[PDB]
Amino acid sequence: GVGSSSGNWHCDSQWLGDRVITTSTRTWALPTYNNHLYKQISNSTSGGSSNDNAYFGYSTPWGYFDFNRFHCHFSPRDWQRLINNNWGFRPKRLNFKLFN
Amino acid sequence: GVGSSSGNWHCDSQWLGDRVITTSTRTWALPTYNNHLYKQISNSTSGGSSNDNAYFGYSTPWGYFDFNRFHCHFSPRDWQRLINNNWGFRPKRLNFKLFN
Amino acid sequence: GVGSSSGNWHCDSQWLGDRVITTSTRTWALPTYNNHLYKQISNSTSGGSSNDNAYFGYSTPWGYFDFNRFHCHFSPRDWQRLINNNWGFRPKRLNFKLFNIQVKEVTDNNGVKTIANNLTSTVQVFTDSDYQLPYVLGSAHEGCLPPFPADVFMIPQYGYLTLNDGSQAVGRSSFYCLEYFPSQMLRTGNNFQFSYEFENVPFHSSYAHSQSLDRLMNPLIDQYLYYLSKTINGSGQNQQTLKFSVAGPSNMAVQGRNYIPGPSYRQQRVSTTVTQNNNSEFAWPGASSWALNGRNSLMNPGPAMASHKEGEDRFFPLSGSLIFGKQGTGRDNVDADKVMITNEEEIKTTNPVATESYGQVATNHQSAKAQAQTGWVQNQGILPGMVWQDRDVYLQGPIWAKIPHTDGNFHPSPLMGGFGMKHPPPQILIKNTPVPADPPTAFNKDKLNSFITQYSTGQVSVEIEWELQKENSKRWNPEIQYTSNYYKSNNVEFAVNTEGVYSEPRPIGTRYLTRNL
Repeated sequence: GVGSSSGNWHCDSQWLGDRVITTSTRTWALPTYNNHLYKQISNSTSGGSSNDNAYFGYSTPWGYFDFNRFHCHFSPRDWQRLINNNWGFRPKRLNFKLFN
Repeated sequence: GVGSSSGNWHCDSQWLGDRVITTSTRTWALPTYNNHLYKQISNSTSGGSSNDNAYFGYSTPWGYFDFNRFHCHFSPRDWQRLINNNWGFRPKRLNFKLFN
Repeated sequence: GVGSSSGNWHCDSQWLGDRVITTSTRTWALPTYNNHLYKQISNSTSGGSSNDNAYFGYSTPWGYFDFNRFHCHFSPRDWQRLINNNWGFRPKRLNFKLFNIQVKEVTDNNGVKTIANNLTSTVQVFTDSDYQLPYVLGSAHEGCLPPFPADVFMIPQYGYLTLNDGSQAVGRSSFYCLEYFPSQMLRTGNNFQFSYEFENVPFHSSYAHSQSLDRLMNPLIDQYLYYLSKTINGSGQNQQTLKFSVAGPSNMAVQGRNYIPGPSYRQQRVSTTVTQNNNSEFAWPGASSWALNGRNSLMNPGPAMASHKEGEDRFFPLSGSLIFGKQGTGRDNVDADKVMITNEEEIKTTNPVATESYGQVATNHQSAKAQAQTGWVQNQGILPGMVWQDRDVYLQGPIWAKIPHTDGNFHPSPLMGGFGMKHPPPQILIKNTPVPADPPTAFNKDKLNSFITQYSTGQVSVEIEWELQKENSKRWNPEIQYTSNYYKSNNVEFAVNTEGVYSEPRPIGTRYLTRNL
């Protein structure tokens, strides 16, 4: 419905023995890209360059979600906990939500 | 028996969730004190002093075991673990052995 | 009890189909090390040195048990059986026993030494089963069980190194107290034992190849591939052409192949005929080395490479092979007849020669002007499609090594030979418990400095079960076998002399049987 929220703000960390679960929530804005068009791009369209910098490709009207950085998930204090107390870590599970 | 050991050397620390168990083993030597006698002692026997330093008491032929210091139980690294990761601690249980 | 033995003498070998079980018992003596103290050591305490030799570490009052050599378990005859009849072997199980402990006290008057029993003293023993201590086994050190079962041996002292900056330490350096481990305490009458299962490791290759990597083709049939054979029609100007020929039995060097020899790291060549060597000092300056944090280390023995070409057995790589000492050989500047130089000639069929370039590569573009130019490859890393053999093991050599705990490694077979394991047989540490002399009759807070002089002796047993890999060759002609020579001599090889000294006259490898590629 229009007048009902689709989700809550979830942002904390839980340290559970040999596991740690991080949760992050952020506010995003998405514009219209490319005037809804697909465009061919190249160093020709960028103005030319040397051979080492030539390319050919496409830009799309879509955007994308990226969280491939550690500070997207760990606060500085949580990072301190992790690195001061552990020989190792690795990711196991992921859950992703898009709402409101 | 004469040819059988009465105990083993136990010295480590176990960190178990919200508990830590420290174990310490040391080698001790005990002499004969006072030539097996009880003696009355005082500042008179010590050579005299001011009023603020006067005393009267007894020395015994016995010795005693003391472990009332934190480094008797915690290695420096264990102390670092404790103080860098906890808001509090307190002692709960004690076990004491004398052997060999 | 005092009057009852804690174990028996077990020393033999059982050959049971595809298994062999070795058992060894020896008599050991353990002194008090360091006056019961931990001491910081460095090249400063050793007297200084160059930058390449600086270190920082600690010596401990503990000793340790090492049996990481093949002659600790195999008699020469058993080794002959193994290597003459098997393509492979590997260790599976281990059992360790320590028993018949005797602790003695020594009193030295003005002119007499008296040794007596101390029935109430203890020895402490423990295994580093969690691999929490620096692993000093796997550095080819002295102090293992002696090859001859009748020899009484002295237990070596434990020490370790940590991070150093010159002779100084950094904040990252670790100090380990071995009393901070739980250990078993033994009076005369107690014994100690434990069992261990080896990791799954590949069989060692106790065979040589009867084929060469460049000779794997049918010598009667052509290939269906062509090779460029001529680029000029003949003498004169403007004679350029392209001619192609079938690669066949007449030109085996240009045939297409699926697999290539393994990697290389070139060594300097030294002749045992000294007059053929250059009249200069090149032991250090001419040696191959690698650098780490500004320190140079010898590349020794380095990657497994063939020692020499055919008919050039007088040449050896400068630091590319294991050199053992003969019985009674000193430690400083001994002659070549006093040492035993091994040679890995059996792997010349897959591995490049240690003292040669790997090959040639193009280094330009030829055109109509520049001619075709090639360059020598002195060190070649791993390439896809490369095959190689590892270094052989010896009756006098090491058995296993601990793979360093790192993010990455490649083919972690130890470079001095043997089996590389992440969880090798654990270190076994032993120490005489200190017994103070008479303390003063007034309290003093300082640690006691006066101790009764003590040492200990006992028996140690190690039993290893090994799995064998038998040969089922279809070769018609007889194989090469390790054998004794009938010709008469003053002594018997692998025996004692008139003075009672046992010696091993030569190194014995494992590669006598043959296999195809």
